[PDB]
Amino acid sequence: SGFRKMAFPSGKVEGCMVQVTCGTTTLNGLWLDDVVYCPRHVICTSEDMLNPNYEDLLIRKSNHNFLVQAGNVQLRVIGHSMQNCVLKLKVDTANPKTPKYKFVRIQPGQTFSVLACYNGSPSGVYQCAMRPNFTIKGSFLNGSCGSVGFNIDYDCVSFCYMHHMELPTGVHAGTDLEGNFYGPFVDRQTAQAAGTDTTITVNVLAWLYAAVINGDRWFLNRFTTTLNDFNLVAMKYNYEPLTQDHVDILGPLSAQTGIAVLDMCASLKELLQNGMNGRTILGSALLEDEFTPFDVVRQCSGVT
Amino acid sequence: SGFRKMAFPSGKVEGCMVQVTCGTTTLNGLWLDDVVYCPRHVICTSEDMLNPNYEDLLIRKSNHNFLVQAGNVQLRVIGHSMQNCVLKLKVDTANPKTPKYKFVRIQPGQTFSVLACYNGSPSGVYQCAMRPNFTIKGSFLNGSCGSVGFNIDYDCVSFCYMHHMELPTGVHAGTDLEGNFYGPFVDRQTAQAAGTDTTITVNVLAWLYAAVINGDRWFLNRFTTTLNDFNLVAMKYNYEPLTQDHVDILGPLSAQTGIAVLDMCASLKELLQNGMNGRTILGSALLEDEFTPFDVVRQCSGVT
Ligand SMILES: Cc1ccncc1NC(=O)C[C@@]12CCC[C@@H]1C2
Ligand SMILES: Cc1ccncc1NC(=O)C[C@@]12CCC[C@@H]1C2
Repeated sequence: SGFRKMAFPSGKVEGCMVQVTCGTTTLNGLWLDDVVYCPRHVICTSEDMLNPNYEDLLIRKSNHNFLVQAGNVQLRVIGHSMQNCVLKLKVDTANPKTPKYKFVRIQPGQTFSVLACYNGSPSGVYQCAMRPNFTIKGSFLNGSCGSVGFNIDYDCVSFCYMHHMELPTGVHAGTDLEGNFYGPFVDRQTAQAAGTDTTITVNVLAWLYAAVINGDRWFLNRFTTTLNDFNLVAMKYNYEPLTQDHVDILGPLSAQTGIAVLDMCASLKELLQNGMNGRTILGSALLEDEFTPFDVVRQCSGVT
Repeated sequence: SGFRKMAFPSGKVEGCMVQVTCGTTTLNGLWLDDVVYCPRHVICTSEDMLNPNYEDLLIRKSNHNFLVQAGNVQLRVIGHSMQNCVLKLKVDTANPKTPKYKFVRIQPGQTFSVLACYNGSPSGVYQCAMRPNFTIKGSFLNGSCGSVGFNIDYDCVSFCYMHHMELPTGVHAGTDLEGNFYGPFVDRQTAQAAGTDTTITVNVLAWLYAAVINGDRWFLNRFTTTLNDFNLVAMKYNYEPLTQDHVDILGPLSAQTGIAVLDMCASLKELLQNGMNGRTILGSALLEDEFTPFDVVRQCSGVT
């Protein structure tokens, strides 16, 4: 028992972290096989940042200008290319620590662990969610660009995120491992509108099930609701509309606990309308939305 | 910017995790040099659990009865001994993945990362605090015993905790790496009183500084207080009494932000007396106490 915002063990990813320098800029790179991936803004200087001409800047760079260091050793760069907003530096040595891996594009509302790095060195690991508006509320300082987000299924690391930018609002933006930004963001030092965010309803429901499994039951009530009635409340409180697909994914939790998904929806409805009344659920005084139904099952059963 | 409940990267600890079996029981062990450490209750059966005679049970066990597996390989046990509530199994092979390490006894109120494991395999990593009453509110299921708590200073892992038990209340109890329980707990399946817990005041203050550094400022006010006046409020709200030693440790944060520690104490006093008024601080709707002043400085500066 007990429920925590658990991150995946970061070992397999730590062995992939390298430092990438180009001119004055140093950031993090991801070394997999004989390729190092990093944000393309490593080639910029402060004068470029407002609106960099990435193709033009990269043309002034040669393989020898990209300094790649895996802690103690220097990697020899034999090729460079820009794919979307990432640079792929072909090195002459395959990373001996390369785990089984996949590059995946996650959906908004899904969760992942971030291994925050500085100068190719890991400082910490935290679990977070891709917001419905494609931003992440992370912890990133200058130098952390290139730090990656990932999930682990047994021994295979699915890399889903690479950090690129902090918006003027202090929220974070990044790309998949093919360099495509999540959301409407561009890698420029400009004010950029992030979409209207919403709370990930399916995740809040999954977390309410985790609470029941672990003893916090005070919020359970004598009521039920419908998808339509619940979605009217979710609309008012800026929550993601719940669909039968979300009800379906909550099936194992509904089955384990015997609490019908719509009955849990009714508990959520009363919590949205009345608040917590100074009480807590799993150590939180708000409705947590960074645990997917998959995260709840995995943690509640001991999946390694 | 951004502030997260960050855990240390778990790589160095993952390479130390092994599986220990004795009879029907399987739990986790920590392999450092040529020694495997694990909770001594691995030698019990359900009939023993109410009040095991550990010395008597261990006498019925030989080196060959302790099955130690480091994932793929079986370790040869050449010695066994019980030190307090831990068993130390001498193996014929030193762990090639042994990092620089220390065994430390942490103080209540200090924080650390837990690498939750099952059958010698890591499932996740989370940051937590040793409560003033020596319990930890973790996430541990059956089989997680032997999972360890630790801190990392550059390349040296300081192991501070080994998980042993879940109290009837669902709170967790464990030992240092010499097998000494934190708190008054004994490794028996009995109801055991945990002391009256309190909120770690110095940590809440450190977290209020992290909030200011990262933009959340609404709670700052036109007031100041004294240690005596503040401690009267802390007494009423079951918070740890603040001392000049705590004020001293908050020095770097007071210096960085220009907010005198007693002025921050006055903001905390008003938050205790009035609540959050439906607002949040760093994504939380309560006063967070799992970040030490050291954690705040490390995270706010990018220490790897
Ligand atoms: C300073 C910082 C802190 C945390 N996370 C990211 C950053 N860096 C940036 O945002 C750099 C830029 C803006 C210009 C193009 C390139 C993305
Ligand atoms: C079942 C479980 C779940 C999570 N954390 C720990 C446990 N296990 C125990 O508490 C076992 C005992 C009680 C008897 C002696 C030995 C400590």
